[PDB]
Amino acid sequence: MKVRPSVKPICEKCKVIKRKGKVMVICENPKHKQRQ
Amino acid sequence: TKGILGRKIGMTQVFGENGELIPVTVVEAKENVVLQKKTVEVDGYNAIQVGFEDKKAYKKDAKSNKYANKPAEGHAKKADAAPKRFIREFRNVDVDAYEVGQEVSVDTFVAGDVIDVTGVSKGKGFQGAIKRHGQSRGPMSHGSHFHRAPGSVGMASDASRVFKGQKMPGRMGGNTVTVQNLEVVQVDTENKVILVKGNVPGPKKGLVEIRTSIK
Amino acid sequence: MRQTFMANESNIERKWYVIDAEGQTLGRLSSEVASILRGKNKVTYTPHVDTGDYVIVINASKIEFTGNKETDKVYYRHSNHPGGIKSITAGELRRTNPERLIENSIKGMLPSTRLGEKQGKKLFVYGGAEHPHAAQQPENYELRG
Amino acid sequence: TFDGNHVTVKGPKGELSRTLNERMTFKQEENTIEVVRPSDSKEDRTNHGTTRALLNNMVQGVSQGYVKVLELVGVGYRAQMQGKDLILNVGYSHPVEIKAEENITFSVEKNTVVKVEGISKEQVGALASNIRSVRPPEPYKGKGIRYQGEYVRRKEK
RNA sequence: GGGAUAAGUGCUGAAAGCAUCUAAGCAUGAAGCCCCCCUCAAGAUGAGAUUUCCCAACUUGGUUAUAAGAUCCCUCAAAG
RNA sequence: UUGGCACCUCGAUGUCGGCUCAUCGCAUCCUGGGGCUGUAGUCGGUCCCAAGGGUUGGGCUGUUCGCCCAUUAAAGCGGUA
RNA sequence: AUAUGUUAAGUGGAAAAGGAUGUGGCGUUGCCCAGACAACUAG
Ligand SMILES: [Mg+2]
Ligand SMILES: [Mg+2]
Ligand SMILES: [Mg+2]
Ligand SMILES: [Mg+2]
Ligand SMILES: [Mg+2]
Ligand SMILES: [Mg+2]
Ligand SMILES: [Mg+2]
Ligand SMILES: [Mg+2]
Ligand SMILES: [Mg+2]
Ligand SMILES: [Mg+2]
Ligand SMILES: [Mg+2]
Ligand SMILES: [Mg+2]
Ligand SMILES: [Mg+2]
Ligand SMILES: [Mg+2]
Ligand SMILES: [Mg+2]
Ligand SMILES: [Mg+2]
Ligand SMILES: [Mg+2]
Ligand SMILES: [Mg+2]
Ligand SMILES: [Mg+2]
Ligand SMILES: [Mg+2]
Ligand SMILES: [Mg+2]
Ligand SMILES: [Mg+2]
Ligand SMILES: [Mg+2]
Ligand SMILES: [Mg+2]
Ligand SMILES: [Mg+2]
Ligand SMILES: [Mg+2]
Ligand SMILES: [Mn+2]
Ligand SMILES: [Mn+2]
Ligand SMILES: [Mn+2]
Ligand SMILES: [Mn+2]
Ligand SMILES: [Mn+2]
Ligand SMILES: [Mn+2]
Ligand SMILES: [Mn+2]
Ligand SMILES: [Mn+2]
Ligand SMILES: [Mn+2]
Ligand SMILES: [Mn+2]
Ligand SMILES: [Mn+2]
Ligand SMILES: [Mn+2]
Ligand SMILES: [Mn+2]
Ligand SMILES: [Mn+2]
Ligand SMILES: [Mn+2]
Ligand SMILES: [Mn+2]
Ligand SMILES: [Mn+2]
Ligand SMILES: [Mn+2]
Ligand SMILES: [Mn+2]
Ligand SMILES: [Mn+2]
Ligand SMILES: [Mn+2]
Repeated sequence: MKVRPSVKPICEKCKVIKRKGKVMVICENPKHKQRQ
Repeated sequence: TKGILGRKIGMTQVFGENGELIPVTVVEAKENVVLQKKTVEVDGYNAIQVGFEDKKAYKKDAKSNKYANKPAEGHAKKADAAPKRFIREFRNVDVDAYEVGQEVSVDTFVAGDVIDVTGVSKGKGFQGAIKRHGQSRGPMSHGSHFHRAPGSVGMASDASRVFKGQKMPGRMGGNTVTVQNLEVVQVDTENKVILVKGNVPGPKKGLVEIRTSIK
Repeated sequence: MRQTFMANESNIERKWYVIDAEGQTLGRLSSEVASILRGKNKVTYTPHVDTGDYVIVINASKIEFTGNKETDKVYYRHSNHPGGIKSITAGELRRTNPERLIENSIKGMLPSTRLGEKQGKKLFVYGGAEHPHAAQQPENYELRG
Repeated sequence: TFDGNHVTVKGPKGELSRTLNERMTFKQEENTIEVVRPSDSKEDRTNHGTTRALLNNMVQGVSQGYVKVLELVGVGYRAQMQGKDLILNVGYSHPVEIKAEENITFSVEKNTVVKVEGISKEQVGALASNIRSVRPPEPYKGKGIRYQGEYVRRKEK
């Protein structure tokens, strides 16, 4: 997961969710994941 | 798991089947007898108390430790043994095989058995830092007035004490040391001697406790 | 110096009580017991002497925590050796030796003065449900409020 | 079939086996029930919806259990045993031990075709998550333990 | 070797008919965290345990020698 | 770090570099665990966890730096007057 | 202590641009049993 302060969906397949108390991207593309 | 007490007699060479030259320490274990069975029942934990070398007479009315005192008399007499001069526990024995009155004998250690050996470590006196922690000396020459002193002992005004770890001069020789993994090389049942591969920490005549290796 | 009772060692009696931690919050059982221990509960309270009663806290194991702190509340300790801090223990204290979790926790609510010290030595905490001290014949006591 | 025990809403299914916790503090309905959408009060609606979901997932597999299938897309493939699948998988230089009898878990052997064969989807999902854990689907020549019907993206050497 | 964990990988899962490692609940996972390994350690005043040893004369609580047991002193060293 | 300010010390708070001894932080040089990869393999890049331990001998210069010779798994960065 | 609500971060008990279906209130609106959101079947 790219680890960044900002979190937005990357592409129109992406979905945002909290998972440990942390907001995270779920784009399904292996090189498009995120977790603030 | 097994163990015996023994007096370190000293070092020799001995020869392997391959001509291999194996340094050996000669441990001697005449006369060890089990003296007490320590069960969880009474003692709270499991141990066999073995009494090493034999010592004199009775509550005989005299100066030395060589002669046993009434407390020892009664302790040995509960075990139908003559009074002994060294006594130690081994926890981590088989605690059930071992009935109280019996001898342990050298024959319990079989050749090629790998073992750990405890014993207190020779004895240097009050000693300087270079001898006791190996610390490099200061330069000689080049105008130095520093040779065998332990270094800076601390910080400036921040660590404004000397930290509790600090290492400096004093007594060297105490401290029990055990050394791990040494082969039994031979066992000489005729004189109760038992040969140990390598060197065990004693001075000489030091009591050492051999026990079955852990790990 | 008109009138003002001060309790002597002649003029004072010390009762024994048993407390069931099972079902209680750590801090609340702790503070209630501390006042019990200081005698701050009798009308004959007097500051320069140990006026308190004995407390045996029971089933220390069943003590509880409020927050998400079975894991989040660490106890530290330092060995006075360099870098020998010891973070260890959380509500792991309640797992092994909770007798100390309750003991030290209660004792941190008594004054650090030799009197307060003797006062702390009047507590007895057992994780199990069976004190040795039956001979002192403790009365069962219910947590107020 | 339609047989299940009850007490304190922690009751075993009568067929085969069960035992499970409830979150308690919730509205409950007999047989199939419903209302995954809302119940009781507040945003505890989520929790109760998970309760109905869990018990429903429980009853759904007790008569006809669901079983994940795992295919070994490589030149090596696991054999079989009465308590293990004997995963001599991929080409790591040793066979691995695996499997457990907990609840009910069947073996499988079909030349690179294996299956967990449990009851509830949680135990199956677990033992197969780990049966598939031993080697992974490396996305080139697609090799590796693979859940059946899994997307397996690839790329160019 | 065992236990718990991080980043991570997940399972089951609603909120949010789907989907989702997570909020309930589960599994996995590091030279690191705990136990294991080595030495110290009951002045742990919270002063622990086991085995053995000794055992009265006087008393207006105590008194005094003694016992088990040591030590002083003396010959010493593996100790200093 | 270079500074700004002039609050402690002018009836004195020794000062660069080295040497001796270290101790701590993590923004990790190596080693352990992973994600992405424009990751085939062998290597690597980059981020994430991790501070247990380790982290070299010389040529020139007072030097700290720096260049260089030769090795290393690596030749980490800072605090502690 | 009382009454009514909030907060689940030990926030309380250090910090910004920026970021998030975290929850609470107060409003305004467009599609809704003429069937809509979502899911599944047909280009
Ligand atoms: Mg970052
Ligand atoms: Mg996690
Ligand atoms: Mg000398
Ligand atoms: Mg709790
Ligand atoms: Mg205990
Ligand atoms: Mg103080
Ligand atoms: Mg567990
Ligand atoms: Mg003492
Ligand atoms: Mg006492
Ligand atoms: Mg003592
Ligand atoms: Mg003399
Ligand atoms: Mg030094
Ligand atoms: Mg970086
Ligand atoms: Mg480190
Ligand atoms: Mg160290
Ligand atoms: Mg160099
Ligand atoms: Mg070179
Ligand atoms: Mg490498
Ligand atoms: Mg350098
Ligand atoms: Mg440094
Ligand atoms: Mg604070
Ligand atoms: Mg600004
Ligand atoms: Mg803010
Ligand atoms: Mg809002
Ligand atoms: Mg709102
Ligand atoms: Mg309107
Ligand atoms: Mn040197
Ligand atoms: Mn001088
Ligand atoms: Mn000199
Ligand atoms: Mn100085
Ligand atoms: Mn584990
Ligand atoms: Mn679902
Ligand atoms: Mn004692
Ligand atoms: Mn009398
Ligand atoms: Mn005598
Ligand atoms: Mn001699
Ligand atoms: Mn400055
Ligand atoms: Mn000034
Ligand atoms: Mn001014
Ligand atoms: Mn002065
Ligand atoms: Mn001065
Ligand atoms: Mn870090
Ligand atoms: Mn790595
Ligand atoms: Mn370091
Ligand atoms: Mn309220
Ligand atoms: Mn805070
Ligand atoms: Mn903002």
